[PDB]
Amino acid sequence: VTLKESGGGLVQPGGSLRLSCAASGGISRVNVAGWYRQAPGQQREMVAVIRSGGRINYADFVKGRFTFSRDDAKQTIYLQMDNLKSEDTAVYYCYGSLLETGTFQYREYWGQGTQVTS
Amino acid sequence: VTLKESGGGLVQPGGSLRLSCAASGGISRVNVAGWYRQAPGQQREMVAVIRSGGRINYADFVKGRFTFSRDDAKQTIYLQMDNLKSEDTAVYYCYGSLLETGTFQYREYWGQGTQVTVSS
Amino acid sequence: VTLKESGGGLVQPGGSLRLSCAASGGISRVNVAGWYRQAPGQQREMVAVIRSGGRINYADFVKGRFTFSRDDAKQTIYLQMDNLKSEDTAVYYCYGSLLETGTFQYREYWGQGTQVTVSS
Amino acid sequence: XLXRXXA
Amino acid sequence: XLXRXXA
Amino acid sequence: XLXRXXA
Repeated sequence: VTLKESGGGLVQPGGSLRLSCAASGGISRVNVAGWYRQAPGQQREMVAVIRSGGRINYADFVKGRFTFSRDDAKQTIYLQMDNLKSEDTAVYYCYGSLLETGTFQYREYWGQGTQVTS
Repeated sequence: VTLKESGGGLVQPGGSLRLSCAASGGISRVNVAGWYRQAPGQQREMVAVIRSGGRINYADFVKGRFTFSRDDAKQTIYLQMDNLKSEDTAVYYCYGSLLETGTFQYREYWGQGTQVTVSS
Repeated sequence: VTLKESGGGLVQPGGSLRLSCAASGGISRVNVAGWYRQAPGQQREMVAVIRSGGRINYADFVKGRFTFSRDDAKQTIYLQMDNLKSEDTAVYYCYGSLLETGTFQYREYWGQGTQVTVSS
Repeated sequence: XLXRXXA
Repeated sequence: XLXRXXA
Repeated sequence: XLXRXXA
């Protein structure tokens, strides 16, 4: 299983980007999927993840700003990131804890990162 | 973007070797660059990476003996390796997590590896 | 160094095929050698490699059906491919990470590919 | 089955 | 400005 | 020496 991130780019405050993270490969089930932030010289930290509850849980820094959503036939996720600001910009990484078809061991995956700039 | 390595070789313990890695192709920004290694049979592991921060992290096993440096204009990174031990014998692999010029998706690159043998 | 592939072809589900790859030119040490495949529309994936420890590593999909072996003197590697399924249809590529007896840098080499079709 | 983020 | 590893 | 895949 492999993750390609898409979207991301360059805008100024009150701007919008929309992140695709698309998973190839077989998947029976999703323990967690989501995005993390990493600001230069700081701890990476959690932003938006769906647990298998269905209980989406946002970081404080998220208001109604960012909007998680999914497309299960196409094995893709999305975060609509409205009203972007400079004080939030960072590297943004897709995140998967997933169960492939023929196994019962979950496995963590990270996307290569996505530059979000302002 | 390609990554080319030079250096490595055979030295007796206590001795010194330099590694270099040159990125051909356009680079708007750098997230992490540096070095991993793999001894035959073992698993790949981090040696020394610089992060977007600017921070340089060395493996527990480096103990001040290796020094990271880099030439932004020549797009080159260096690892000066001193007080080499036989247990540092491994293939060393240059590594980058980089934005090419226009793109906004970081991708990873690996150099093709360099042999470093420390014997007697 | 050049790589030349033989084998490949067309068989029915349940059937067998064999791939071989020969290297030409001088080789001091082999870091990795094996096979990769790429179905049309799809990403390329590891099939079976040996690393320098001697450990042979098979992708999840193999499930014991394909057998790697090697003949150092002929500088040839071999994949015996039994119990084939339609999902194994692809172009298979010989692969090597080799140290050219010259230097200490490793050079990656791909073969040109071999068609494996599994239908009806 | 419902929707693999949950049977 | 310092050196793209980062202004 | 055993055999280049490694001695």
